[PDB]
Amino acid sequence: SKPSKRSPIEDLLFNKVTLICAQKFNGLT
Amino acid sequence: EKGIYQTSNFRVQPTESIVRFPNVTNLCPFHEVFNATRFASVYAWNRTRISNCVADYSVLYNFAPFFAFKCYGVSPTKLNDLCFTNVYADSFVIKGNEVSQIAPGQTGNIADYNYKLPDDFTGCVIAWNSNKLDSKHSGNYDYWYRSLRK
Amino acid sequence: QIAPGQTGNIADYNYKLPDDFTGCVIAWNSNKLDSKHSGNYDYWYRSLRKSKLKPFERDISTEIYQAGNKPCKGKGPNCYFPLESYGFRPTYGVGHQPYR
Amino acid sequence: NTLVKQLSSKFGAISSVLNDILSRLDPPEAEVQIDRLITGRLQSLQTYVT
Amino acid sequence: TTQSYTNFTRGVYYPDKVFRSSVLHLTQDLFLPFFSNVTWFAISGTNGTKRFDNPVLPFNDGVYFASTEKSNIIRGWIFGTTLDSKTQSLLIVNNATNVFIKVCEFQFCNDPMESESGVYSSANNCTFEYVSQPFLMKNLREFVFKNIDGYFKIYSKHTPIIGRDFPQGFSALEPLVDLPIGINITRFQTLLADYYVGYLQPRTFLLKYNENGTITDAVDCALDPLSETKCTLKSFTV
Amino acid sequence: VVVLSFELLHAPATVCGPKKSTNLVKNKCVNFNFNGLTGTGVLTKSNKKFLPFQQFGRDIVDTTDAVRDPQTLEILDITPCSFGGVSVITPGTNTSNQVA
Ligand SMILES: *[C@@H]1O[C@H](CO)[C@@H](O[C@@H]2O[C@H](CO)[C@@H](O)[C@H](O)[C@H]2NC(C)=O)[C@H](O)[C@H]1NC(C)=O
Ligand SMILES: *[C@@H]1O[C@H](CO)[C@@H](O)[C@H](O)[C@H]1NC(C)=O
Ligand SMILES: *[C@@H]1O[C@H](CO)[C@@H](O)[C@H](O)[C@H]1NC(C)=O
Ligand SMILES: *[C@@H]1O[C@H](CO)[C@@H](O)[C@H](O)[C@H]1NC(C)=O
Ligand SMILES: *[C@@H]1O[C@H](CO)[C@@H](O)[C@H](O)[C@H]1NC(C)=O
Repeated sequence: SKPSKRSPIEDLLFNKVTLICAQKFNGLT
Repeated sequence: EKGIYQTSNFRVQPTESIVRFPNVTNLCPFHEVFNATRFASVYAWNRTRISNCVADYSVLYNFAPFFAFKCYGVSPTKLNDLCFTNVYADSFVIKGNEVSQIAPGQTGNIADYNYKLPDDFTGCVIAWNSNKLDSKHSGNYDYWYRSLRK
Repeated sequence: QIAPGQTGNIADYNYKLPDDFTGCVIAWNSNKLDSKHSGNYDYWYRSLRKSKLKPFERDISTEIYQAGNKPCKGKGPNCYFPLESYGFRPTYGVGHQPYR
Repeated sequence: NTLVKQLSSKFGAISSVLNDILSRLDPPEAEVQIDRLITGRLQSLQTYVT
Repeated sequence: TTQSYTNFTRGVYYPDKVFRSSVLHLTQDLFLPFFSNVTWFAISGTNGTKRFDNPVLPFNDGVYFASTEKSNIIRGWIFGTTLDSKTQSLLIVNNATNVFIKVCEFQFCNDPMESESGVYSSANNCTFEYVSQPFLMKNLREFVFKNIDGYFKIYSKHTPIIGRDFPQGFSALEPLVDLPIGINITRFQTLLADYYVGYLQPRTFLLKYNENGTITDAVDCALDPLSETKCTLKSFTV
Repeated sequence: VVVLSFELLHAPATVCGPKKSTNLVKNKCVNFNFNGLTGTGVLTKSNKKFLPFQQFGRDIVDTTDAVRDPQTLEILDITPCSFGGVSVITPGTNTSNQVA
């Protein structure tokens, strides 16, 4: 049922860990 | 060889240069010195201080045709970069054979007995004919100058 | 002003050395040859110019340059000719003496 | 975050902005100030990569 | 007379004119240290309300000034090198219509129920003049007066309170005026016609900015081991 | 005659130089100079609310990302102009000279 067929545990792991170059765009990509 | 290689960097170049600085919002009061009902005598110059203001130098060239417009410290085209600190505007009526004596490096009775400028001088001396305003057929005897000094 | 990276009336309009410069600048003070009371042929300066001189660029052309808001020709006190040559008398000091 | 922050340092230079160095100073002094900034930024990149 | 020194956490001002949103900014500037000894002068402090004597306090790299005066007894501030009419001094006077900031060689006229007389009615060699709406017009009327590289910088905040002279909350002062005065400003005399004076020192502060560019809190990095930890971590939560 | 004497002092003023502005162009990659702040970027209408006192905005790092227009007092965001690396996909020159 998820937009990405991840397990409940995988979905938790992805939610618990945290083309517009919003950060440090000073020659660094 | 077959593969993907990083060779350079794309950059989008600017197409215009935008210089936004505040509404100018002031004129240094230079016009009011040149444009006056009466000017001072040569012996006693009338000094007006101009400071804490922004100066439009086009008002000098647009005031009148000039007898002499010579800037010594700063080229006449380089006057627009700034007026450090404050500037003094000395306003007086002088004769045509006396105007040529008010400059760095000059000598003569008007420079020596009425008012001298330094030889190491930063500034500009501007002169124009005022025969239309100062001369009279009865004779203008209101202006004075010193001919003899100790 | 005869040095790399300098500014002034000479470095800006008469003679300029490049910032990357190899060589020697020799200044010889000889008043007995180049200083006369009536004036000295060897002096010349640029007054006004449209732009700054490039290294070793030799600008030997003249036309009236107007500092005001209107065209004019020859009106020295109102507008200036590129030549503003000044002379030198033996009575003037070291900063004004001619140097070769 | 540190590497970008290093762009604000002077490393002995008059200012961290190359345009201010070029606008305020003559060419050879500006070149000295730029080399001071180049040394600082290049050292910062070498630190980041190491 | 002059009252016992008090302990304040006030005197924080925006160090520059840069907008910051939801960040903690660690900056080194001249600030009133938290819990520093601030002298409380109790109208006229040591002197009485009808006495012409004045502390004429020295100013060390800028001061924090505050006073709650419903009657506007304090009218202005004079800053200068010698305060003797022999050199230039900066006269700031609020006449309830406009505030006049002048730099002149002012003569001292023995300026002051609620008696009034002319104040600095005689001066010469004037070099600077500025006029704006009044600085002050039950408000605490907090000010910071700083003098750096010839520029005389005034910051202020006006918040009301009745029950206590100082609210318990935190607010930062905003720049009010920044003038190219040039005066040395070694020392200063308060002009009356009840105030607190503290002194700024070089300190590093961690300033908490809101979503909008306003400072909502601050940590004095040398006040306490916990404050120092907050500053080294750049967080208000450790 | 009016003599304009320019006094050279240490005082902080030195104020009279006029400043010539240009028109404001938004949503394009331009060079800019706002009250002495210079850079290159794309200026767009901002939703940031600067205090009447504030003139510039910054990121968690010191990169400037907003300015107050000195004449309109509008707050504009500064977006860096597009930049990025380029990679070339090659089948190999012993197969084809076509690349992506
Ligand atoms: C920041 O400033 C704004 C405007 O002054 C404050 O007002 C709120 O702005 C948001 C914007 O989406 C609105 O949705 C709210 O309804 C506004 N509130 C009110 C009472 O008008 C905003 O509150 C300020 N932020 C902080 C943290 O103080
Ligand atoms: C590219 O821009 C368009 C709008 O111009 C947007 O819809 C699209 O999503 C963008 N590309 C990506 C990868 O998001
Ligand atoms: C600190 O200030 C509080 C009031 O905010 C006061 O009650 C307390 O006694 C003060 N402490 C000292 C040491 O002055
Ligand atoms: C403060 O005033 C004294 C008066 O004698 C003066 O000598 C001193 O130079 C002043 N301060 C500064 C920073 O000049
Ligand atoms: C500048 O002048 C324009 C009108 O020409 C006005 O709309 C604008 O608000 C002015 N800005 C300032 C800062 O005075």
